[PDB]
Amino acid sequence: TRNGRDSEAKRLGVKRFGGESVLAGSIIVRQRGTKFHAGANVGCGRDHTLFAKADGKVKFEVKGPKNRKFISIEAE
Amino acid sequence: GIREKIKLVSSAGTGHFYTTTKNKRTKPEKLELKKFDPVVRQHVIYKEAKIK
Amino acid sequence: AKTIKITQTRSAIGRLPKHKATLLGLGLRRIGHTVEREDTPAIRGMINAVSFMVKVEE
RNA sequence: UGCCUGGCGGCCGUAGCGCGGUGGUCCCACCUGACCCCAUGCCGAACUCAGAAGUGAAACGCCGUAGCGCCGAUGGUAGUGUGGGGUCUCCCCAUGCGAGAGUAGGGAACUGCCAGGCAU
RNA sequence: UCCUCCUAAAGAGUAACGGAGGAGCACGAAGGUUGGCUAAUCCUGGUCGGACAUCAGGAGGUUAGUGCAAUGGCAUAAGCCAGCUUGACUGCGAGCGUGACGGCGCGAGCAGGUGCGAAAGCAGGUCAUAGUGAUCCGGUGGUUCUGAAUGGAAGGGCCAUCGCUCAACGGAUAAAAGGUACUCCGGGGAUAACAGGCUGAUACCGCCCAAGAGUUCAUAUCGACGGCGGUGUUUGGCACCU
RNA sequence: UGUAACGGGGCUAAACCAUGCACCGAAGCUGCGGCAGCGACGCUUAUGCGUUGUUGGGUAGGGGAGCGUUCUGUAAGCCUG
RNA sequence: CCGACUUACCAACCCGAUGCAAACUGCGAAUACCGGAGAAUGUUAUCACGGGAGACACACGGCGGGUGCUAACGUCCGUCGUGAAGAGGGAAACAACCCAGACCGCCAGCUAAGGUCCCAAAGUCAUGGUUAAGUGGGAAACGAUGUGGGAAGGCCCAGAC
RNA sequence: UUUUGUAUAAUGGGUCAGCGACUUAUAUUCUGUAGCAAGGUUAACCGAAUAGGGGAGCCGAAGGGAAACCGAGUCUUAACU
Repeated sequence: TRNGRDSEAKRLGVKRFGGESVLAGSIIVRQRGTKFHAGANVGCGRDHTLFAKADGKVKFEVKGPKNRKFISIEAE
Repeated sequence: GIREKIKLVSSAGTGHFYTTTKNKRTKPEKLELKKFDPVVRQHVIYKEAKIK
Repeated sequence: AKTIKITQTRSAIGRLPKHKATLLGLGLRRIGHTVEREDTPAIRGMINAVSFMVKVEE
């Protein structure tokens, strides 16, 4: 046959969920596209990884006219 | 892999050099760029040279 | 303090890990063992979680 | 404090289309002219400047309208965690959660700050 | 060896000689910044012009495009066009992700200097994920770091970098194909051939419906298109016994 | 190869369905007595002793404590014609 | 050149109705997973470091599947239970199924799964039904005035079968 | 004994008695115990001698860096919040 190949898993997914206290610089989700968009206090890395810029609790919300999922770091 | 690698030697007289690749068949002219030279701590002109 | 009596009625040999952990949380150790616990929602949920194998009298 | 207009939001279709009507004192838009500021891989169409003769025609705003899009119960169905059972490819019982689709229905947005014009 | 989807049971991970496809590159602009723009497809009209070139208007709303496979993204466009340029910088890095480890990946911010923009700012390569090779040995450049009595030097170190389809891709060596019925040893029923076991695709023997062959008439005897079993019975499947 | 598709004998219930009350049934649970491990607690600890919970199936394996055998010191001692 | 009509022919796009998808999603659970707070229970059961390992052949059963014939006591994963490494009672016998975890002794008691006519311990127990096949005590498509219960329907003392 | 699993119709043993398998030397790490303690300890050898002498050496109380070198700090870097 010609179907024996496959690639190693990339271990994506949400790494820190909502209402979790995190330190600055910690990865929140590893994604391929921009499935979740960066909100307040969250930056977008080279491979679309959303990372916290300040210490606080993770906040998920749906915003915008396109109903996009935003991740922000609530103040703490 | 027709793209072969070269080195950019600094014009500041120091032995420092960057390294990169180029397609020598479609771009025969030499490469010249301004890059940071950490020995003199200034951005100087680097010129393409033979990788050897 | 409005306590209730819980009595284990069946064995814990083939039960789930979560079920065994629930039984340990209730403090039951063997068949027929009776303990007395406070009547709170947490204790009520643990009883409802393993209701097939425990009997609560009030 | 009432109406209308402009700018920035909250919210992201109960907020969007379509049909009919309506608006120029102010605002906004089309409009007039282009040596100059600036611009067209050609073109003052766009972008830009200097202005107010004309019109709300287009666009845009407001009002009305259920032809759509959209939201949407209650009840039932499917699925399922735990324990048990059968005729065991698949189901049933006790208990907990409970859709999607569809039905009655809802629906022509609501709201905050500032400025201008018209009345009190 | 590496990448994408499913298998994968709604966090991560997850196997088979499972189902499908790709990579061993490319780019001095196809990278960075500032400013601007919106496709695919179809209808109508128009000289050569045609189903399809370029032009004008309309419908449509991303079904298009991304240097390439697939998936996830993308209108503030990551897609397309133009001006200026090298942040495809040097030393670092709070804190995480993924690995048994070697390692791989994301990262605000600090110091020096740079590009675009009036500026807020953005820029440590490319929309992201494949585009790859540890160590030893050796080559080139820089640096008194070291230098076997001393001063040099050779050699070695450090920094930058080169040479392996080492493709059996964590690479036994710089270097390697066959025969044994002339054989031989240590083991395994962990594993095949015989026979036994489970199952019955295949084999054999029945049964359900009845278009038709039988001059007419399905069922005297056969019976197409299809369906349901029995036996263990041929060739098998598995590797449970030796 | 022989009944050989209730384990058998046999059963018109001694089968099946629904309801109810008994009883049998294990090294499960309870009673009585005994041994040992680990934690609370107190004694005046002989550094382990009352009470008190609770534990005690077990291969590869890990930990702890012992019995017995030959020889050396104790030992020209002690037992034995 | 334009064309002419209709022909048991096929047929794009759009509209209405109806299905299918692991590699389809304008919807969408239960579970599972991460984090915070609280009470009770558990011999710290949790984590870090150091000394010593063994193991890297797994098996079956339930649930979710790939592959095979929706074959196999087949094979490969996830998760739980048991065996491995686990005795006792039941399923005749029967590592893996059901009930249940053996420190030791007793000629004591209560129950679980499973049973209560005899082997063989316990109901020839009570009330109301069904079966006539030894069905119970092995199986399908299909065939049949077997038989018990329930709600309707068509013909009928203008006479039903 | 080996196994997922053996009464297994898988291996081994006819039986009895005797013998038969984690030892020894030298280094290294960890645990317990004894001595001394910022110190501990000697090896060959001398010695009539398991005493005593012998401190040659080793480990420790300081590390960072490849190194010169610096030092409770050091390395990177022109320099580090």
